[PDB]
Amino acid sequence: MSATLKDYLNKRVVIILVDGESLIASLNGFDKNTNLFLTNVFNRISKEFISKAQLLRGSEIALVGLI
Amino acid sequence: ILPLEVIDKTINQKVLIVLQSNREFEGTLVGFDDFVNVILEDAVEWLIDNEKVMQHHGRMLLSGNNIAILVPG
Amino acid sequence: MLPLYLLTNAKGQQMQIELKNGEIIQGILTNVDNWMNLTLSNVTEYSVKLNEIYIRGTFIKFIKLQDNII
Amino acid sequence: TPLDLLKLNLDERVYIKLRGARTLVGTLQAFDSHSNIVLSDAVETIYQLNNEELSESERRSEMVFIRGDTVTLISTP
Amino acid sequence: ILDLAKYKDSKIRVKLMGGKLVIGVLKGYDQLMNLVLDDTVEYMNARKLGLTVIRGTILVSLSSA
Amino acid sequence: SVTTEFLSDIIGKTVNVKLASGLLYSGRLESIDGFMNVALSSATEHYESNNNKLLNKFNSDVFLRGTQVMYISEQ
Amino acid sequence: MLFFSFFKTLVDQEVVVELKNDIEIKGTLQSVDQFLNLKLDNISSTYPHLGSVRNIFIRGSTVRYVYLNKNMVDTNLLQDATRREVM
Repeated sequence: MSATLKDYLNKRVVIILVDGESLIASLNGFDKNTNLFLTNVFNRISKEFISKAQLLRGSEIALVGLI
Repeated sequence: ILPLEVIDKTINQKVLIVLQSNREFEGTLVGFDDFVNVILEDAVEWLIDNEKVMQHHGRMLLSGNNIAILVPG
Repeated sequence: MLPLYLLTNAKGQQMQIELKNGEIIQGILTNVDNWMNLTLSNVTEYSVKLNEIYIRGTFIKFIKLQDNII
Repeated sequence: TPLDLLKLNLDERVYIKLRGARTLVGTLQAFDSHSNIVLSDAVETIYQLNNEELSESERRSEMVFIRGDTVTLISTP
Repeated sequence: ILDLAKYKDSKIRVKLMGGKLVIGVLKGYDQLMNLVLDDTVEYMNARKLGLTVIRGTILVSLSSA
Repeated sequence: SVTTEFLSDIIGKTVNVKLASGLLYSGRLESIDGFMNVALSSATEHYESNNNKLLNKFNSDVFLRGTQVMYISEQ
Repeated sequence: MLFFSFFKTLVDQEVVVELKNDIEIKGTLQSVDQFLNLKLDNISSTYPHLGSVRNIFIRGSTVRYVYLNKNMVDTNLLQDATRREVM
């Protein structure tokens, strides 16, 4: 058996980065190294808008939760 | 000219090896490999920016993982 | 789609890259390999103008893409 | 060879050094080649500095998986 | 994706992982992106290393100078 | 290779293994592999240098992680 | 692959995951992969401020510890399996 981020696809998610920061976005693509393609990215500590569409590298990611 | 040919060239000469950190090694190049794990002889270890940490005597396997710059001389 | 496929299909677009040291690289994507190493042209580098710059994928944090990228 | 010499002391108490002033001591249930570790009856010791003074802290678990990347030195207490 | 051949005998700017800027004239290279640079100056202020090899492993960024 | 032959000539010798942290380990080298993992006996630790204040002494063999090892020097 | 097998042995089990970032997360091990990434269901504080999230996906290379119970593991098998592995 394997673990796929597939069940999160095209849905809103929370990302926690390794620097401890928080993001909210929509997961529209991922790879094996868990690089992510995210849409409507928002920071949470400031609720500030970040990006309409951004590519986030796996090595920055601690964690992804579904919301 | 190829980088690895320059390192083969400087074998049995003085070499400065600079890590990604503020630390270096002067010594006589004795060998290397494809990963550029270097073997030095009587290496003088420094912390820069300077402190002579040590004066080694003999052969030192210096791990390639953190090598940044090779300076012949 | 796949972040790599999406990236290659974005040559010619202007984008903004954050590096791991927090430095910002802004410019138009000229090429991508499979390691997400990048060449950009029309390069401006924040913390400086350049013609072309090569970025190592492992040193990338994230990439701000064009809003019109669909 | 050193990984096989580690096979030596399974089910025997060992002393692990992690990075970041951490220390673990436990029986060694299982390990591998990245030195990912399982310990039973572990106790972790972190050393911190608060207000410019050293303070240690303990933490106890019965079964614990340890990622290998942080591990510095495995020995015996 | 980057043909170093067009940077040869030119002044290039090379950012290393670890916070180490190196400026020099490209004199050679391989596919792993190991460089040979001459008239090399390193910044971390600044000092002049002569003829240097740069590992591609710790290369983070390359441009022109 | 020359590096691999270093690794059969110094076994049983007294070495200084430094780690990324700067922590220095001195011992008789029991064993060593390719990933630069190391086994040492009668190992003393010091920070940065052999002549600094002894931090620990190990009555047993010490396993040193390869990916942590900065160099392996001999005396 | 030893630890992939091991982790496959604790599916459906409650576990406590301590991040390298000092974030602790209790929840039910739903899934593991090769990189030792973990999918947890029914997560809870044993912890960061999150909204309403049931399932997560942790990246393996960002975990420090996974806390387990001794009931969850036949240590004999663990040792003998560890004796088998080649280094």
